[PDB]
Amino acid sequence: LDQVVDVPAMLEVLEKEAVSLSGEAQHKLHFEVDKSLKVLADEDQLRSAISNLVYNAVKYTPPGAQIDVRWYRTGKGACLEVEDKGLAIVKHALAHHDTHLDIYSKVGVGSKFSFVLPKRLVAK
Repeated sequence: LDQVVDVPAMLEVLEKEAVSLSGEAQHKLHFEVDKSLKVLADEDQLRSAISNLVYNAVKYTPPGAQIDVRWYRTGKGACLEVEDKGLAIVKHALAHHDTHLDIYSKVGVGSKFSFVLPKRLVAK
């Protein structure tokens, strides 16, 4: 509450951090970001939640693996997804924004880390 977090700007910085972290592993990082979507949130907690999801996917996918990061509007609020083909800080950061970390796996196909922030936190 009480502060608008520019997630698009956050995600642009996080992209460079993720390519830097990947280094010569040359992960194919892909960011689909609604640049108009900002949220009312605690910047420190939200940066930590999103950053740790992206770093984790870089560390647990083989070199050259494809990683999709998405930031978009649902009907129910703002959705962050990290999908491929140190979660305590994520869980608690999200809990302070009244949301849960969701994890979906299709075994043998890939996994998706995602969360939806409540719609009262969408900024206009």
